[PDB]
Amino acid sequence: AGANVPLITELANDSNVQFLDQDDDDDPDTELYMTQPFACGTAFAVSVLDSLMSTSYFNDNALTLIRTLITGGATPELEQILAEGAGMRGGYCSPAVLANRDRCRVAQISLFDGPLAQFGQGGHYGELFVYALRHFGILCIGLYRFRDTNESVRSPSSKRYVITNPPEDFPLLPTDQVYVLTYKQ
Amino acid sequence: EPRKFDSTGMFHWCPDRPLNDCLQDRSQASASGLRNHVVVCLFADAASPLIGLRNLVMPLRASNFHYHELKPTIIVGNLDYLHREWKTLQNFPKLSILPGSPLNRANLRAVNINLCDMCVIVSAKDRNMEDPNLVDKEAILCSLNIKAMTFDD
Ligand SMILES: [Ba+2]
Repeated sequence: AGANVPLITELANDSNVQFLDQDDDDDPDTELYMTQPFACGTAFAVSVLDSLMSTSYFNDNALTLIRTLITGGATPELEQILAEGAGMRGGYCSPAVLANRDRCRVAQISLFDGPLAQFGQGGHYGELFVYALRHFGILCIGLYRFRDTNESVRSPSSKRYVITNPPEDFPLLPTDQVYVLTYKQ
Repeated sequence: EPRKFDSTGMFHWCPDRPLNDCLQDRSQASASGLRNHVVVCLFADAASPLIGLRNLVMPLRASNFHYHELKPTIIVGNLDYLHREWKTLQNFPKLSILPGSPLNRANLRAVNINLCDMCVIVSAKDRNMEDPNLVDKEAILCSLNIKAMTFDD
């Protein structure tokens, strides 16, 4: 019951990722992004951030978007407020300010028993995407899916891996999870 | 006018005081309407060698100045360094200490740095363990921070 605890580890050296998972086959010249712990969302190293310097040069809107996604706010006004050395301050807000409580957030949904669970059996990715977009105003980014193909027996290594924007003919499974961008809290 | 000078009669004198008789926080400093004063931004550590701030306050307390012409002095910097330094400063009237850091903006707003007459940026930190172009980081950063700050008219 202690092997089902979801934990994420931060590594100083990216070559130690070989020691995290036992069922995988190690290899000395494999990149970090291709290992099994990274493909499952368990390990993270700052080295993968070294590529953020080049993209910000080639695309000037990338850093703004990534900060908006992974920070949940932090407008330049808040940076100015924090720059005064008095620390975070505030209280009861005017209704005009409280209009900032409706921005979209990243969430995870399941195809098990929800209103859109009918796509778990025999459903395809495109149908689920268009249905969610039209009905609930939800945009789907990708899938988070069990590693073992025989999910009926659910092999002891109950690990999942991530697929980014699968094609329109991708077949779905009842045990798959979907990354979504939800709105209106 | 019961004015107390030195034995030589060339400097203003006050009886010895403990440090806490002059220590202040931001609320107390902002309560006192400091204006036309002198602000000493001291970038000192706890074990840094002494500068001798007496030599900076001694000329400002000469006896040829009327007591109402004396310019108040406020020192913003480390506190342990000021514990060490206070032994030579306790006899100068109209002197205040605000513990903290000069790079913080709340201190500079409390001190009323926009109404002052002079802001002296001094650094007591040890010198020349690194590149010679990186020995005045604190002074340049403080000068730019004070220049870029904006107050209310
Ligand atoms: Ba291994």
